[PDB]
Amino acid sequence: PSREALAVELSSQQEYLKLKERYDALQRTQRNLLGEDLGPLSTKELESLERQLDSSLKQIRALRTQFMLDQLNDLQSKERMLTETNKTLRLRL
Amino acid sequence: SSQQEYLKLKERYDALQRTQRNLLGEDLGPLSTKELESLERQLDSSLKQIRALRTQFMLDQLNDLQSKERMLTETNKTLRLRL
Amino acid sequence: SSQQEYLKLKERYDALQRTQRNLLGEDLGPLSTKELESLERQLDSSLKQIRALRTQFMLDQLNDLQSKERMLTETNKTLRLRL
Amino acid sequence: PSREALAVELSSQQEYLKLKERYDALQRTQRNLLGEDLGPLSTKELESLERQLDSSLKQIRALRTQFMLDQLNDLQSKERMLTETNKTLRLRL
Repeated sequence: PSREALAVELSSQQEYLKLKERYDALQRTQRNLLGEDLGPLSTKELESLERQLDSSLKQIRALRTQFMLDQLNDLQSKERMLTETNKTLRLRL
Repeated sequence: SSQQEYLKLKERYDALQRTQRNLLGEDLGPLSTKELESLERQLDSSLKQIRALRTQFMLDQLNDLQSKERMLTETNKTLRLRL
Repeated sequence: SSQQEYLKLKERYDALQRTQRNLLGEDLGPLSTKELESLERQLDSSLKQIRALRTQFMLDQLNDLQSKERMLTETNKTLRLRL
Repeated sequence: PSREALAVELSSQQEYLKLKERYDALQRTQRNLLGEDLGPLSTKELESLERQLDSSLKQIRALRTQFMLDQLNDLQSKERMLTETNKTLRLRL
């Protein structure tokens, strides 16, 4: 190979080890949410995680409920438009 | 294949950051009912494991202190009866 | 044995009213950790049944409206192509 | 039997049917908490029950946690008293 070619290849290995460290740290935080590898956490950290996860669970349930209600309102609107569109049977006369 | 190996990792990092924002209750709009329901099941399972750990930690501490109490009481009784 | 049959029922009513106050979060002081934990398991099970019912009710309503939409769209297409 | 004896016996049957109705109504409310026989309930009643039960579940978890913490503080206090009581080995000298 070449010297300048080694420096460019090893430079990529440097930014990969910067990204792998960022990925590993993200995967650590992700194991905690999901309730895994909880041992290293202090009872204060463990309490903070619980409050975060439950606030998050309350948000998502409220969102799934609102999303279902919005879908129901959208279908009733479509029904009213399809019925009043059907009533144009008045053309077929 | 060192250059493309970074893109593969960046794609994995980006996707993990997306899933991470979802748990935590952020960037929820693009998600379907099915997806939000799956998040709810995981968070509920996640909360039961945290709570089971907090409970077990308290029970372990309580068993340790009761054991110390049982050892101290029986030692004091010998001190007392031997006067 | 009609007079004592009332006391047996009153005792059953009193005990049920006690359990009823516990769920609802009232008169909790006399209760042990075991007892409070049992209440938590029942309330958590109770909430999942209510939520499963609210979800099923919404899904049934949504399936009914989508079915009406499918019937209306196919009827309008025949109206349109027959002009 | 006797007429006055019938009136007293049937009077007890009257107050029993007043108590049975009170018991049945309590058992109905109790089946709803416990998540059973939910069908007759309107979506508004069903939502109110959910809010009641979850507020109740949040109270009881906070209470079980505080009760465990109070037990831990009580045992540490007992330990300090039993240790300082043990140190009176100073008598056995």
